[PDB]
Amino acid sequence: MSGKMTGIVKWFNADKGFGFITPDDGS
Amino acid sequence: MKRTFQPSVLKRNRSHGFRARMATKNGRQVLARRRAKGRARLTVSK
Amino acid sequence: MIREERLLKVLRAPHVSEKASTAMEKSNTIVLKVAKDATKAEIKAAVQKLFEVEVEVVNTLVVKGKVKRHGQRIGRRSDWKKAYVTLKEGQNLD
Amino acid sequence: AVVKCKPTSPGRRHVVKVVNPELHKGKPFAPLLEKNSKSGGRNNNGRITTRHIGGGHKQAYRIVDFKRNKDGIPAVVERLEYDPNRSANIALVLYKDGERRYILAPKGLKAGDQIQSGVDAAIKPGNTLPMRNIPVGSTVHNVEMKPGKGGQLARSAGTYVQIVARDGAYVTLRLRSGEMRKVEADCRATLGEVGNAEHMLRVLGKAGAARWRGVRPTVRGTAMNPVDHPHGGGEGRNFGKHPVTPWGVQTKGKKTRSNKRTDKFIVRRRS
RNA sequence: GCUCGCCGGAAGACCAAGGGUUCCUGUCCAACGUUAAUCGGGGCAGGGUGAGUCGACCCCUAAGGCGAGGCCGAAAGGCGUAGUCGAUGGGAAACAGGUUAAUAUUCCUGUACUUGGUGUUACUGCGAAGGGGGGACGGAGAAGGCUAUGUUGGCCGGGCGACGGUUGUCCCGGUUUAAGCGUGUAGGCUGGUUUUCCAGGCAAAUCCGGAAAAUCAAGGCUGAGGCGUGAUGACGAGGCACUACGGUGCUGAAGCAACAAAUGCCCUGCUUCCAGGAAAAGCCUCUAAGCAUCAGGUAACAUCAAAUCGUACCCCAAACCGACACAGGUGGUCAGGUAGAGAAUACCAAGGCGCUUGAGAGAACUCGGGUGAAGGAACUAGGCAAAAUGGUGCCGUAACUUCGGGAGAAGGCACGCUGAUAUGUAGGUGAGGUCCCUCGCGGAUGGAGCUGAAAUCAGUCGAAGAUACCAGCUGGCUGCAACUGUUUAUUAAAAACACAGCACUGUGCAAACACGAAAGUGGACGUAUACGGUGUGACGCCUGCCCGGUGCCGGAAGGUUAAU
RNA sequence: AGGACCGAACCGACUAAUGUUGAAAAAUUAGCGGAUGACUUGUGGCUGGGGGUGAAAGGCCAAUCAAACCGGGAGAUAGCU
Ligand SMILES: [Mg+2]
Ligand SMILES: [Mg+2]
Ligand SMILES: [Mg+2]
Ligand SMILES: [Mg+2]
Ligand SMILES: [Mg+2]
Ligand SMILES: [Mg+2]
Ligand SMILES: [Mg+2]
Ligand SMILES: [Mg+2]
Ligand SMILES: [Mg+2]
Ligand SMILES: [Mg+2]
Ligand SMILES: [Mg+2]
Ligand SMILES: [Mg+2]
Ligand SMILES: [Mg+2]
Ligand SMILES: [Mg+2]
Ligand SMILES: [Mg+2]
Ligand SMILES: [Mg+2]
Ligand SMILES: [Mg+2]
Ligand SMILES: [Mg+2]
Ligand SMILES: [Mg+2]
Ligand SMILES: [Mg+2]
Ligand SMILES: [Mg+2]
Ligand SMILES: [Mg+2]
Ligand SMILES: [Mg+2]
Ligand SMILES: [Mg+2]
Ligand SMILES: [Mg+2]
Ligand SMILES: [Mg+2]
Ligand SMILES: [Mg+2]
Ligand SMILES: [Mg+2]
Ligand SMILES: [Mg+2]
Ligand SMILES: [Mg+2]
Ligand SMILES: [Mg+2]
Ligand SMILES: [Mg+2]
Ligand SMILES: [Mg+2]
Ligand SMILES: [Mg+2]
Ligand SMILES: [Mg+2]
Ligand SMILES: [Mg+2]
Ligand SMILES: [Mg+2]
Ligand SMILES: [Mg+2]
Ligand SMILES: [Mg+2]
Ligand SMILES: [Mg+2]
Ligand SMILES: [Mg+2]
Ligand SMILES: [Mg+2]
Ligand SMILES: [Mg+2]
Ligand SMILES: [Mg+2]
Ligand SMILES: [Mg+2]
Ligand SMILES: [Mg+2]
Ligand SMILES: [Mg+2]
Ligand SMILES: [Mg+2]
Ligand SMILES: [Mg+2]
Ligand SMILES: [Mg+2]
Ligand SMILES: [Mg+2]
Ligand SMILES: [Mg+2]
Ligand SMILES: [Mg+2]
Ligand SMILES: [Mg+2]
Ligand SMILES: [Mg+2]
Ligand SMILES: [Mg+2]
Ligand SMILES: [Mg+2]
Ligand SMILES: [Mg+2]
Ligand SMILES: [Mg+2]
Ligand SMILES: [Mg+2]
Ligand SMILES: [Mg+2]
Ligand SMILES: [Mg+2]
Ligand SMILES: [Mg+2]
Ligand SMILES: [Mg+2]
Ligand SMILES: [Mg+2]
Ligand SMILES: [Mg+2]
Ligand SMILES: [Mg+2]
Repeated sequence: MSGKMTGIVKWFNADKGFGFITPDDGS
Repeated sequence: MKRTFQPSVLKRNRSHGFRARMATKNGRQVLARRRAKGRARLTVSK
Repeated sequence: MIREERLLKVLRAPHVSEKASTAMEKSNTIVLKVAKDATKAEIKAAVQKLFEVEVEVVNTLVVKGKVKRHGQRIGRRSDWKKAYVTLKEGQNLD
Repeated sequence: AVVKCKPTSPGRRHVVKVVNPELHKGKPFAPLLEKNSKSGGRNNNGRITTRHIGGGHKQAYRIVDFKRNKDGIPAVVERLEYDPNRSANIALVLYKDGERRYILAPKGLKAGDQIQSGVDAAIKPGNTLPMRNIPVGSTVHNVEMKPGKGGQLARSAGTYVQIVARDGAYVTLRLRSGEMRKVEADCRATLGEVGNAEHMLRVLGKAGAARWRGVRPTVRGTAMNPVDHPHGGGEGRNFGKHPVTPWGVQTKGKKTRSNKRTDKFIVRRRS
């Protein structure tokens, strides 16, 4: 019921939460 | 945390209001664009 | 002296209520729905002329309109004005 | 009198106060005050024009007679006062007709002395008379450049100017910087050195004492990035370049005077 | 409804901002609510916000904005004068009690107050866009006087105890009262008064300021609180009656004193320091043109007016900002008891909650904790984390030092309760009483009563007396940075930045420089003991050689050399 | 007296654990630093993108910064997938 905002821009990933789980060993 | 929207009607209307748009040339072009698009709320001002 | 045509366009209706019946029986005060732009002097002159009754004092307040939903479409009722008109003692009104 | 502070705390370790007990311990003269709103070094565009300025204690402006036009009328010195707007102390004087004014306090001036401007003024420290009436070789301050414009030279706490010559319409001055300058011989000047000579003997001791005076901290240019300053950058401490402004102008030695209007008034430059 | 538990400087109460009807009542349970739901900030309908004194509006201005003309600019437009906006600041006035399902300093009762009007009467220099005064202002600190408020006693009302005892040195509760008006106090500031004169305050001035002379030391301003009145009132424990058990009506006792006491008030004070601490109007006053016996002025009285808008509700939160009924964030006000230095902390009051899934079981494992034999860092990159220390008073305390520190160094002793000193001391408070008086909110004397540490001595209990919560681990060598500070919001708080200081150099004022096609503005209403830039970075001892290169400064004889 | 000391409010964020489709798009718990000053905070105002501001980390400029966001040139170009 007026239930939008589910997968619109997936801000889910616009969060872009910091990656690179301290693995700069692959250098 | 302290988020980026801390409302205040005086600052909202002085910054984005009708008289502030009608004051300058470019602000009058903003109201002409919203009238051409057919906006219901032409500005912030209630 | 406020003209009679405006005095005839000031008053809209009496307001029926438990509070209105209480103020009528205790303080001898009627509760009126008035025009929104009507002032206290226009109300006191209207009640003193159209009802032929002696007005002691008039207190006013503005009633904000409620937001209703007809079906699911939103809407908002009108703001209207309410007057507590205190009659002098001995005076009587329907 | 300079007073070295006892080191009860760092920040009092190196403080030297300049204590003058003759200054008035009260409010200044209210009619001669006006509002002095701070700027932050920002012009009418809001941009910072001159950096490192900001903050500090609130300061009221004291209206100071530099033009010094009350000729003939003697004036007694009422009291000495502190001026936050400037390094020199000011003197509240009372003319005979009932007018009170502020002047710059000279060296030996105290409460109760008599001063007098005008041509028929005497020659004592405090008097103001034209330099065609002032003898060659005397020390004056509050010196006009143009007649009636007001004194502009030698206004800081301990300064003075010697009169070394006169050739008709002009007198030649020895400025405190060492520059020899011609001034018209009708410009007013005030006898004696300016008062608070030990002002430069103070030591602020701590950073807050400059923040009290509205001096924001100065970031040196090599501690920056190259987008910010020409000196910026380096992977350590590197300065392999000539010292410039933030705008790329040589600082160590390069002259910047470009006034061809006043070169006829300059006898010798400083040095 | 009875128990239990939690907060209680909040998880209570009042607001601003913000939201915008979420408020109250009736009704419904589809959806919403992380379950059910008869419930709800949900749906539906109705009701509800009452002001001359609260606030806004309004008068006034700050930063700043706009800006007639104006200056400038290809155009747009930029800056800015006169002006005009702009609060977060200045400016008149109302309190107590009662009442609604929901509003109240708004309604009602009582008692006040303010500013404007018109009209009367008496009196008669009124008058500003101008002059002056005032408004009008900082930090820190020290006490003194108070009050809020609390405690105890007295007083009044009630009680005599589910289990030993309890008519008493016993238990519970209450003991409230305003604005205003009068008095002008502790205390703070101040020399008053009269006349003459005067290059000043754009002109004037009786005003301010300044010169004189004479007289009087004692007048004035401000001022918390108290006292009286307000108030024979109101409120009031309780009773007396009806009772839809919710309530409604009637009646109503005592309503005092002492002590302690604020971070609140006197205090916009006083003292002191340097970093030297808004403006304008309202208000008071002065005269200018003008008005000349008119206008206007103040004094009393009467009368009238005081409009309009907001007012419900949340407001450290389920209603605001976070997508959520989200463990986050959000500014002001109030500040009870016992212990305690305390607004910490523990337990409580008033008041409000138990956080919108529960019920069992009592595996591994994880989370948050408790205890642990012997050993005591052997763990580990590393004593990470834990554990430990922890208070007051006294004794005592090293190297080194910039003589301040180090230092709470380290280390150690005492600490409960009862009694005596002293049926509660020293001290504080201060009555009666008496005397004096220029008489009052007076001054002595006087010590009642109240309050009340701390210490010594004796005794006594426990394993343990800073018994809980709370509450430093310490020391030795050394690198770096002088220090306090600042910084990568969201992996880096550091030796990095800054710093006081030092030096070089520029800059003579229409300053250099910077923002701006420009006008202009900052620097600075400053003037070389100043300002800008650059490097170094307290302090102590110091800072040596090189000008060839690259820069910069100075030179101007010669060579070269542009447009023309 | 003090950019003095201990320490609540307040401001900050040194360490560990949890959590990491979280209660939370950076927080909680236990400790921690400053706490009369170069302090902190409320309201309002000003500075605008090659620009601001910056006790200087290329930090911050609306959860976005070695050059913000929105719209347009624009169906940029892409010997690349
Ligand atoms: Mg009324
Ligand atoms: Mg109203
Ligand atoms: Mg500077
Ligand atoms: Mg420096
Ligand atoms: Mg520096
Ligand atoms: Mg760097
Ligand atoms: Mg460069
Ligand atoms: Mg290197
Ligand atoms: Mg090298
Ligand atoms: Mg219950
Ligand atoms: Mg509890
Ligand atoms: Mg609704
Ligand atoms: Mg409700
Ligand atoms: Mg309901
Ligand atoms: Mg069902
Ligand atoms: Mg459900
Ligand atoms: Mg509802
Ligand atoms: Mg202005
Ligand atoms: Mg303008
Ligand atoms: Mg114009
Ligand atoms: Mg105005
Ligand atoms: Mg305001
Ligand atoms: Mg006002
Ligand atoms: Mg209510
Ligand atoms: Mg004035
Ligand atoms: Mg102050
Ligand atoms: Mg009392
Ligand atoms: Mg018993
Ligand atoms: Mg018994
Ligand atoms: Mg009792
Ligand atoms: Mg009274
Ligand atoms: Mg309310
Ligand atoms: Mg609450
Ligand atoms: Mg919940
Ligand atoms: Mg919450
Ligand atoms: Mg307490
Ligand atoms: Mg607490
Ligand atoms: Mg278990
Ligand atoms: Mg343990
Ligand atoms: Mg063990
Ligand atoms: Mg053991
Ligand atoms: Mg080992
Ligand atoms: Mg090992
Ligand atoms: Mg540890
Ligand atoms: Mg521990
Ligand atoms: Mg004892
Ligand atoms: Mg080493
Ligand atoms: Mg350091
Ligand atoms: Mg530090
Ligand atoms: Mg930070
Ligand atoms: Mg970080
Ligand atoms: Mg960190
Ligand atoms: Mg200038
Ligand atoms: Mg360095
Ligand atoms: Mg050298
Ligand atoms: Mg060379
Ligand atoms: Mg050369
Ligand atoms: Mg040549
Ligand atoms: Mg400190
Ligand atoms: Mg501390
Ligand atoms: Mg914490
Ligand atoms: Mg870098
Ligand atoms: Mg960001
Ligand atoms: Mg850019
Ligand atoms: Mg680019
Ligand atoms: Mg194209
Ligand atoms: Mg494409």
